[PDB]
Amino acid sequence: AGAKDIRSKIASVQNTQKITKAMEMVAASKMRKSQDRMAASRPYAETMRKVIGHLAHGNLEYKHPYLEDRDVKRVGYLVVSTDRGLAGGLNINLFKKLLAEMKTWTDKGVQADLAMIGSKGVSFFNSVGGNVVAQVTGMGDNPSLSELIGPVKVMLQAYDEGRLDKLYIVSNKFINTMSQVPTISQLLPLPASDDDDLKHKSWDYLYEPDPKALLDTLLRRYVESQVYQGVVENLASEQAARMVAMKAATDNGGSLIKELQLVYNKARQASITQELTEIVSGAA
Amino acid sequence: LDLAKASATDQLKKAKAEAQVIIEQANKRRSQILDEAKAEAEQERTKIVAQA
Amino acid sequence: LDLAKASATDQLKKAKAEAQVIIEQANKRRSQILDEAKAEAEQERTKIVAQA
Amino acid sequence: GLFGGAGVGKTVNMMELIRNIAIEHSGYSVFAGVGERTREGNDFYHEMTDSNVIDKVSLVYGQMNEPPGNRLRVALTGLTMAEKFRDEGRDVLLFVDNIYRYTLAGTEVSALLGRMPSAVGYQPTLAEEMGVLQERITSTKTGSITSVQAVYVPADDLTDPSPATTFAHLDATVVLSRQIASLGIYPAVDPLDSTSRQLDPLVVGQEHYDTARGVQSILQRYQELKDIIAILGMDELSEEDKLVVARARKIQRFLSQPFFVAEVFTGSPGKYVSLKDTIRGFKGIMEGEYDHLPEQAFYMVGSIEEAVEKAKKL
Amino acid sequence: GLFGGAGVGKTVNMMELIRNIAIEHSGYSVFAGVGERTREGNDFYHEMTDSNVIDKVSLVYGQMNEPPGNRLRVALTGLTMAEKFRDEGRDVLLFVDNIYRYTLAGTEVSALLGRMPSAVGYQPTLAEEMGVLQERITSTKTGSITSVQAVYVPADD
Amino acid sequence: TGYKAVDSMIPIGRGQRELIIGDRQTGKTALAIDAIINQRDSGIKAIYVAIGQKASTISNVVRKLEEHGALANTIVVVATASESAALQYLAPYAGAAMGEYFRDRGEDALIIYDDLSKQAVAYRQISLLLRRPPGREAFPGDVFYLHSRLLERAARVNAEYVEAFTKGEVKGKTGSLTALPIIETQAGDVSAFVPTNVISITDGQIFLETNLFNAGIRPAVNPGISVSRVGGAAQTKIMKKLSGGIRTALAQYRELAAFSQFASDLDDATRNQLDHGQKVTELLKQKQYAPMSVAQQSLVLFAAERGYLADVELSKIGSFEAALLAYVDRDHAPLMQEINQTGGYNDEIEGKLKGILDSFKATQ
Amino acid sequence: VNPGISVSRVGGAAQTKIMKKLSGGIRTALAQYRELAAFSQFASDLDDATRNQLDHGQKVTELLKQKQYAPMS
Ligand SMILES: Nc1ncnc2c1ncn2[C@@H]1O[C@H](COP(=O)(O)OP(=O)(O)OP(=O)(O)O)[C@@H](O)[C@H]1O
Ligand SMILES: Nc1ncnc2c1ncn2[C@@H]1O[C@H](COP(=O)(O)OP(=O)(O)O)[C@@H](O)[C@H]1O
Repeated sequence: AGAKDIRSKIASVQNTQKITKAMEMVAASKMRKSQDRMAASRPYAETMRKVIGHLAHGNLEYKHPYLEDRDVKRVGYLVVSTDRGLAGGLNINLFKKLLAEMKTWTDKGVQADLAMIGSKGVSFFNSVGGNVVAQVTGMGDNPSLSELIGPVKVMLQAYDEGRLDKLYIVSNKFINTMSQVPTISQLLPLPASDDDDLKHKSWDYLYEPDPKALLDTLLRRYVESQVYQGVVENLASEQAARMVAMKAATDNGGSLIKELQLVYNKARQASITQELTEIVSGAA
Repeated sequence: LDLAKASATDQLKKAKAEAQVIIEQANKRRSQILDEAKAEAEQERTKIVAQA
Repeated sequence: LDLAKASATDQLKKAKAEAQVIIEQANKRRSQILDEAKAEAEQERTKIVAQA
Repeated sequence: GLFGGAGVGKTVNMMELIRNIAIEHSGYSVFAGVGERTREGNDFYHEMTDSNVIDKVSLVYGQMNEPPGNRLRVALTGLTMAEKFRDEGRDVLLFVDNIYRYTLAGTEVSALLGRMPSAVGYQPTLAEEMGVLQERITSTKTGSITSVQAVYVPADDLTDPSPATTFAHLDATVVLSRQIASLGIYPAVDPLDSTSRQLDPLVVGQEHYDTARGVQSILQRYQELKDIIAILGMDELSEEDKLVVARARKIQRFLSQPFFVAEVFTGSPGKYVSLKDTIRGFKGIMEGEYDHLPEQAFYMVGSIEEAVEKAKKL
Repeated sequence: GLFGGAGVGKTVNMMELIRNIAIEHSGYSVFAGVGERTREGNDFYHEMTDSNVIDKVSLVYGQMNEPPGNRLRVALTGLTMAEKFRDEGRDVLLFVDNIYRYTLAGTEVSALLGRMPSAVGYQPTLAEEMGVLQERITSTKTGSITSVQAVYVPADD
Repeated sequence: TGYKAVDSMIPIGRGQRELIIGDRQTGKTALAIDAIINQRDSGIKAIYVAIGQKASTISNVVRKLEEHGALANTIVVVATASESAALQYLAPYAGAAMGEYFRDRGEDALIIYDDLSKQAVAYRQISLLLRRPPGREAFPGDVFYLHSRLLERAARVNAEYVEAFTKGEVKGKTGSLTALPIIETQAGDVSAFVPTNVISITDGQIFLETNLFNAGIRPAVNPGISVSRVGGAAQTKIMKKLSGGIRTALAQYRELAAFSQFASDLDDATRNQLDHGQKVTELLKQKQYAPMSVAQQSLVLFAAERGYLADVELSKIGSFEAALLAYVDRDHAPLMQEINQTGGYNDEIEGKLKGILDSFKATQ
Repeated sequence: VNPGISVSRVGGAAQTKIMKKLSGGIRTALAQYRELAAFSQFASDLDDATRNQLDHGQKVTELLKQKQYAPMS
């Protein structure tokens, strides 16, 4: 209505604000489960670095294969991407800062190697272009290291092969519930944890094998569970700002309701007006 | 391999040039057609406004 | 045999390609001219019928 | 025709109209005031005098206080006078404004006449007056009379036969609007509908013709974008939209231009602007060539280079 | 009430009504129409041969250019007819053309009155004329007073 | 009529009156002007009327009239800005006068009336001038009768005009009267009781969209909002044949349109519904001045019939390479003689349609 | 009918200890099974709150309907 329009319309704005309110709620529970779940993945990676040093004082006296990570041809890169929507703009935040870093590598001019995970930035860096030797996408909410395997030894070649010297590693996170940390790292650094590698393993740990093997695979474990945590927090951020935007969009329609209040209210008055007009006129 | 790719190559490029020529034949062919058209049209016009 | 064949096909192909590319370009020229010419004839009929 | 009610710059736009009017003036012509602010006539007339301009131009002057009999009265004076000039001066030219005064006067008269007012009150047949006069005018064999005029747009009522009926008689339609005012553009008017009947894509070429069509689109383009951009914010858009709105703020702004007469209304004069350049920059932003120049530099822009000189500085 | 668009075989099924209302039903099967296309009305004479059974119902037609009274006239004389058929016990069942012609017809009517007409100037009592209408059509004592109800769609309002 | 789509949407025949809503300052007079292309070309019996007319439009109009090849194929008397509100009402009455000398001649009479509002409010300033209570808008509601009497006349050729012309010295013959409506309003307002009842009488109703020529697409009109009852019945066997898919993209393209409503919602199939829908949408056009060949009927039936759906799919190659198929006509258009001669669906041709599409390869 | 949008001046004013007293909690609870149903679709996973309400109110809601020609004891 209004006249036939502003109210049918404005009502559509009710369907709007309502709809996106249900969005605020949906994406809210999403947020809560999102971070709540998103906190899990730390434990054994934490262990891995911890002990890694711990021996690695005395143990570090032997050898570091990946102390270069990959050898210097590329400074590699890594992409995660959206399986869903409404979360937030780390396509802009992360993909922006990402393109930026890319410019920094062009500044370097050294080679670089990226791999898409997630669907979106698979479609950004697809769109935006780049080198993704592997492209992964849209695992949904489930981070799975075994799912990561195909990608894991996907990259593990060139890095292991010494192709991509450093690398780039970008992971969103919820910095707070509020604050959401899009993160981007220089990957394929020697992650270089010497911490408990200060104190010679004071418990002299009989080592069934030699260390460097566990350096490779076990290291993959540490950084990997690290990845599960980081992408998880990316989900914390995700469903967080999801709820946020969901709410704000739930908000927008009110002003419209005001205007249509001026077509049905103002043009209400107008209808009244013509009513007077031809009421008189035909009434003569 | 040699025999095949050879024949294909020669026939291919020969065919190519032939085609190009054909395009030219149609080119100044229908194009010249256009020019003549221009002339005749011109005549008709002079006639028309003369009639005026 | 193999590398040969590859280059042979690839080549005679490409040669054909640019060949037609030009052919169409030129044909486009004969069109371009005969167009301009057509325009000229137009101008002529114009003046003629006019002062007539 | 010049639409807009007064206050619209219907006159104030008409000021620069006097600027570039003068720029192109070069003719045998006269003009006069009607329903006009008095001292406006005083000192404005004193600008004619200041211009020494009243030479070819006698002026009757109507004032906002005038009699309706006076208002519609000056009309037939226009008649007999034009009879003098256009014949006599095969050059006859004039401009005018605010006729919604006169037309309206006829409206009030109808019932005042005891005549049935028109539907919703006008002079019952008053269009008879309209196309009667619009009829009664011609650039003549007797002499070519170039002229232009305004009427109060009925508080910009379109269906107002002032505007409604008006659309008929006019060759090219104009609007002095709150729109570019709402846009704050130096123009402060609404062109977007205005039709130059003389614009033939033959005539225009597709320089002007094509560039124009691209306007019809891009108009519809960012214009369209207004909707969903409003909805979600503009986030949901493919970036190409941002290219449209890009050239919208930018190029659209570029239309806003220095015009010398600005000096009065906008204390600073702007710049005369040649059309070949308009095709030029038309390519440039069409190319988004610079793409660097702010919409601001584009806003109130000088020419492409002047706005590109901006683009250097601005 | 009859709602359906096109391809009815309405003339076909009318022949089934000939095969019914004339045949598989005895009761006197009459019908009338108004406001048609000229030679297409003549083509409903063609169809009148298609059914060929046209003999059941007098041919009486409006041809919409008929003035508003002309347009709106025929009905009650139609009751001077069912004043045979239903009244003739051979149940009056007569097919009913045009409501929009009738709806708008009563509009033009009360308009011509210049009277305070129905809303939007329509015939004020046109509905009361429907009370008289169904008031006419009843499975009767006399013979069932029946009518085929299909409407010139009053703009399919 | 000068658009291929002109026929394509709704062909017709003598006796018919179809409304076409119209757009101010859009061409829908100049578009309305753009009509006559095939008509002056038709050199067939028609009429047109105007009131309150503009001498410039008159003049330049005439310029077009000579520009129109025929200019004599039909006549019109002229009524200007002083033509009486009476006279305004009069011209519609007027046409029949000798219009018989076609319709009665059994010739197609055909007419065009426009600015009918002038006749209406003509009857208004009449009625208020009459001090007579009129219908709304101060004009009497006679428009029903006024356009009953007025609107009645159209008579498709039929020999119970058995007295038409010679009465009948046969002339026992078929009075053909084809009516030419002109429908336009600011916003195109149907709430006009005139547009209401009048709208009803229409044997066709065409909405013109200001949108296409607004964003500039030369042909502007509103399809399917344009609805005419006569239709492609008059589309001949091939025109009858090939005319189908229209509303499809009116659906499909527009249906494809719906996908945008969700940002990034599309599917490759739907992508094909913007290939046909949107790309085949890219196909159609009609100019500011468009004739239509109807040997162009073939030109139409190509895209499906030829691979022209795919062939030269680039709008660059559609316009360009298609025009280069107009070349291929320059190359080969021998049989089109027998075609526009024919104007009907025969697959025998359709072979020449495929091999035509080969010439289209040659025509690029 | 519209549920309490129909609003009577009298109401349970005439209702009895069973009727007034015992029968009380209707319409708002109704609004519940309504409102409890409400969010379910877009934002989902209504617990046995709404399940055990909206449905309980949808079940009882079902028990409501009284056909034409049905008086009530
Ligand atoms: N098919 C068309 N495509 C593009 N432009 C057209 C077409 N037909 C007419 N026009 C344009 O319309 C302009 C003339 O506008 P005109 O006054 O005829 O608009 P209008 O639509 O006729 O308004 P009205 O119908 O109320 O007169 C011309 O410049 C002409 O180029
Ligand atoms: N080109 C323009 N530049 C600046 N201001 C303008 C322009 N055109 C119109 N205006 C504004 O319109 C306002 C009204 O001036 P006036 O001419 O009296 O309006 P109107 O003619 O509608 O009465 C002025 O105050 C002026 O600022």
